[PDB]
Amino acid sequence: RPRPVLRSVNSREPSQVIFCNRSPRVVLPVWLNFDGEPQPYPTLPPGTGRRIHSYRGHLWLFRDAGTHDGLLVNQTELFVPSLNVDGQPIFANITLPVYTLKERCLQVVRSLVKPENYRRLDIVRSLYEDLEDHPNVQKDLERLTQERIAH
Amino acid sequence: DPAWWNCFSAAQQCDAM
Amino acid sequence: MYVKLISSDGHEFIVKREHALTSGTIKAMLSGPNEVNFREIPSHVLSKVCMYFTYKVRYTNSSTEIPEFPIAPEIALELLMAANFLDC
Amino acid sequence: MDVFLMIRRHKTTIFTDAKESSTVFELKRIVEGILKRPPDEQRLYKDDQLLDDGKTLGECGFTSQTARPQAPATVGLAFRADDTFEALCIEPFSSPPELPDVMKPQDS
Ligand SMILES: *CC(=O)Nc1ccc(NC(=O)C*)cc1
Repeated sequence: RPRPVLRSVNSREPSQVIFCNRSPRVVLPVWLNFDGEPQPYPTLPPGTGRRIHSYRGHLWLFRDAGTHDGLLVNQTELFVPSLNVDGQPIFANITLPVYTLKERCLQVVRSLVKPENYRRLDIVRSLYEDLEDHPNVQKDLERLTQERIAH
Repeated sequence: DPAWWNCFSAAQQCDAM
Repeated sequence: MYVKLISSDGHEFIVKREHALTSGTIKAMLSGPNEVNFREIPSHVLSKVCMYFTYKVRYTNSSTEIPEFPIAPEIALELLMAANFLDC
Repeated sequence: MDVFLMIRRHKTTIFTDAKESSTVFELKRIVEGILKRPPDEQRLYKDDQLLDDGKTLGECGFTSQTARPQAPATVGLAFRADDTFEALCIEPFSSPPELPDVMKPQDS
C-alpha cells in the first residue's frame, strides 16, 4: 500500500550481466528503479547478446519493444543479478513464453489492423475489448504483485 | 524458487516493517 | 490415448488425449456422460489448432529455446475466434 | 532428435511424434494401434516417394528442422484394397476466405 515492492535495492555492489535474445522479437530490457518505476533500456535485436553493468539485487523484465508482448527470462518473469563467482558473468536468456493461442492470435491481428479498425472487424462482441486490451507492463506488475500476495 | 520470488518477499517484509 | 476431432467440412483429426485436454472446452465435451464434432470450425483452422496442442505439450516447462508459433494472416481472424471459443 | 508428423489419408489426419532413430515399420506400428491395420497393409509416403520399412525417419528426410511441432511434416498413407493398394490420396484442407479490406499491407 505505501511503496510498491517490485523494486531494486541500492546495493551499490556491481554485477556483470549478459542479455541473450533467444526470441525472434526485438526485446526491450526494463529495469525497475528503487521506487518500483520501470526504466527502459536500449532494445536488443533477435539472436544478439550484450554485457550489461547492472548491480547486485536489481530487477529486470523484458518485453517486445513494439507490441509490449510479455517475454520470459531464464524461464521466469523477472531477473535478479547477483555475485559474479570467479569471473562468471550472469546470463539472462530472454525467451518467448508459450502464449495462449488466443493471446497469440491477438498478437498477429494487432500487428495487421491498427487501433481504429479493431471495431471494423466482424467478430464476436468480447473480442474488440481483448484486441484493445494491449499488453501492459504497469498492469502486469500489479497482477504479478497481487498473485504472490496470497502465497 | 525463482530468484525474484525472494526479491519480492524480502521487500514486503522490509518495506512493511 | 487418442481422441478424434472432426471439422465442419469433414476432416478427422486424431490426437492424444493430453493434447486435446489442453483446451478447457474440450475437457468438458469428453469428460464423460472419444469423438468430438466442431460444426463451425473448418479443417484449415482445426488443423492449426491441433498443431498448437503439440506446440504447448512440447515446449511448456522446456528450458530449450522456444520458437515462434506462426499464424498466417488469412487464418488469423478465424483462429482467434476458435481460440476464444475453444479456450486455449 | 524428436520429429512431429501429420500422417494423412483422404480426410483423416493423425498427429503423432517419433524419434529420428526409429524406422518406418515402427511408425506403421503406431498407425496399427490407431487405425487397427497391420503394417503390411500400409504404405507410407514422403510427398509421393514410397518409404520402405527398413529405413529410419531421419534417413527418409524427416529431420528435426522439417518435422517440427508448429510445422509438422506430412506423411502420406495408402491402405490395401482387397489385394492391391489404393492410390495415395490426401484430401486438401478447406480454403480460407478473402483477406479483409483492412488486413492488407498498403504502404506507398
Ligand atoms: C528495505 C528493502 O529495500 N528491501 C528489499 C527490496 C528489494 C529487494 N530486491 C532484491 O533483492 C532482488 C530486496 C530487499
